[PDB]
Amino acid sequence: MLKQVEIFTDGSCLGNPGPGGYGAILRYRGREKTFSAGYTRTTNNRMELMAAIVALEALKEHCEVILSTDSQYVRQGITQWIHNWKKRGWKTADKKPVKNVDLWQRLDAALGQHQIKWEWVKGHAGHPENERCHELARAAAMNPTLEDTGYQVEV
Repeated sequence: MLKQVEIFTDGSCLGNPGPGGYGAILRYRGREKTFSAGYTRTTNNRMELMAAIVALEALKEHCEVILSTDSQYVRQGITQWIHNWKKRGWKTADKKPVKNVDLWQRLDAALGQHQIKWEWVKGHAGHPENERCHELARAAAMNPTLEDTGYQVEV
């Protein structure tokens, strides 16, 4: 409903696993809000997911969202993976929980509350806002404050 929320996201992690951070910009109404935070031990995939999640959760009103992100990971999950996962109860073929299910479920939840349009960005030139989320992410990764609880060498 809500006029037209514009969301930008990016995540960055210094090792696999390693320190990581996310950067998200929300242009909700004439305003702009910035979200950023760093984790001591996580992965790039997790930070790319977290980014979309934090931004979407900030919205308490059913909105018309335009989310811009360059993650192939988020792209594959939204365009191909998720409906097939739900159907299989979120398990791969060998009956194990899909990797990062904790995060995919959290994203799926927020996904249902809005009219989302996904803009798959190629890569930074011409996209200043994603360049900035990347700076924010890189920066948070340099000063991790939180722990990535759902992270697991296991699954």
